[PDB]
Amino acid sequence: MLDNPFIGAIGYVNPDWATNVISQANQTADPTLAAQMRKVATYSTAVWLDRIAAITAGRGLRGHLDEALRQMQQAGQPVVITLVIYDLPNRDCSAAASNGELLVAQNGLARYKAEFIDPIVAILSDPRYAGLRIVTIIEPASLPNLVTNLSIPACAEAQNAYIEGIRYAVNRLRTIPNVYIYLDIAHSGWLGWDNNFNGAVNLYTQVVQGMDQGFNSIDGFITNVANYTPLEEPYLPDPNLTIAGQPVRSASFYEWNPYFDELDYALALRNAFIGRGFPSTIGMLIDTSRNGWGGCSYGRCRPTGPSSDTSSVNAYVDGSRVDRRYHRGNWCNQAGGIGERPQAAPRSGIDAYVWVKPPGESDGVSQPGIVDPDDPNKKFDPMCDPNGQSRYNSAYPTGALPNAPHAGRWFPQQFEILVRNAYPPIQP
Ligand SMILES: OC[C@H]1O[C@@H](O[C@H]2[C@H](O)[C@@H](O)[C@H](O[C@H]3[C@H](O)[C@@H](O)[C@H](O[C@H]4[C@H](O)[C@@H](O)[C@H](O[C@H]5[C@H](O)[C@@H](O)[C@H](O[C@H]6[C@H](O)[C@@H](O)[C@H](O[C@H]7[C@H](O)[C@@H](O)[C@H](O)O[C@@H]7CO)O[C@@H]6CO)O[C@@H]5CO)O[C@@H]4CO)O[C@@H]3CO)O[C@@H]2CO)[C@H](O)[C@@H](O)[C@@H]1O
Ligand SMILES: [Mg+2]
Ligand SMILES: [Mg+2]
Repeated sequence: MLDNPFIGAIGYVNPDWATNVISQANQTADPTLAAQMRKVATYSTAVWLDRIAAITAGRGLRGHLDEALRQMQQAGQPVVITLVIYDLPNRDCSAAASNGELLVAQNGLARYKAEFIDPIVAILSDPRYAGLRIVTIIEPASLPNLVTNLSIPACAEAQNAYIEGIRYAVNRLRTIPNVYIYLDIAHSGWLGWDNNFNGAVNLYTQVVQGMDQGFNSIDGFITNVANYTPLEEPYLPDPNLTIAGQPVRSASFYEWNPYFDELDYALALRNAFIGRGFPSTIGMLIDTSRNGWGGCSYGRCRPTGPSSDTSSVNAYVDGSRVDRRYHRGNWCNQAGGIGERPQAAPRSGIDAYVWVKPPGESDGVSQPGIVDPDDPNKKFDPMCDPNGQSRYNSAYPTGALPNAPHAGRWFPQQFEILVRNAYPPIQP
């Protein structure tokens, strides 16, 4: 095992994702924007194993690991390909747009180990792929739900399936010696608050303390998967800066959460886990696929500096935050923009920026009454209603875009926004 699988290697370029990118660029009138989409098609996105069919459907997990070898020989350097292990029973328990095919009360935990994990680790140990670095991101939006959403019965039912299921997946993956294991730990707009933060460091510690190799079973964590939270709020650098006689962490957008951006958040988690037993070799990944926040949307443009308005912390922070979402929990089909491009070791503690959620794939269907044949449990969630209000705080619009298909399907109108709003902007 290396300490950074992303150093000294190039990123796998999933051709099935780029097919959707290029075939839309072929359909895009504007010549400048179409050139940008062709450039976006060259970057490294992750490969989501989101159902048991995904192991075999199309080129399959095999064909991706095979295609990765084609790109390793072709380039001379090694290739790091990013797989997302995403099919726990009772999946996405606190929402409805990504409910999985396995569920606990239908012998789901047993099906998870037997039909999904086992065949994956089988393919992953074929010695033909020992020359790749295989990063495996373990079940986004799983353990975080057990910290803030156990009052919800769907998660409460699934705690053991999550722990036993995540432990089983990581134990059987540590045997493959070129797979690097990253546990998802959500984002700062979820676990930033003090008791949410502290509750996650306590839950995650025992989850891995019970793994086969203990604190050595994982290589780090990943944050901001499939979300829009920025790398850095540059014009709100200090959450304790007193404006109008109040610290600006008290603004209604943050509600006393001290972690405004994912860089402050991820590094805080890394120091916390280190001081509780984890080796200093752990590193955090940050999904930067849709957190650039360039362009203009939601009635605002990207700030070029702190706002002249010192009247309130609310007027100050709202005018200084790169994140323009009406409410920080607005997680669905947001009109953001592509963020930092995938790059290795951008700063101490961060292993690499990655694109885990592929730009262009939807977060959820935007109207009720539609069934996806391939994901029969994905449903309409009010957070994606383009005319609705957030179900976490009713006072704010969801901000979700309309005409969105079920989560995972290609969203051509959000992709155009994500490209136009990219920061750093797409250079053709
Ligand atoms: O085959 C087709 C193709 O399939 C492809 O793959 C797809 C795959 O199929 C998809 O399913 C997959 O999807 C992802 C979506 O893209 C994500 O958007 C989505 O994840 C959501 C999840 O649904 C949602 O439940 C979750 O919610 C969080 C939210 O992020 C967070 O902001 C919020 O925070 C709360 C917090 O919890 C509270 O504690 C908090 O409290 C404070 C309070 O406000 C304050 O008043 C008080 O003072 O203090 C309190 C603190 O104590 O409030 C906050 C509210 O702001 O909490 C929510 C949970 O409750 O968010 C996630 C996203 O972050 O779901 C999935 C997984 O992420 O994507 C893949 C790829 O696209 C294949 O690729 C392709 O090949 C196929 O063709
Ligand atoms: Mg490391
Ligand atoms: Mg900061």
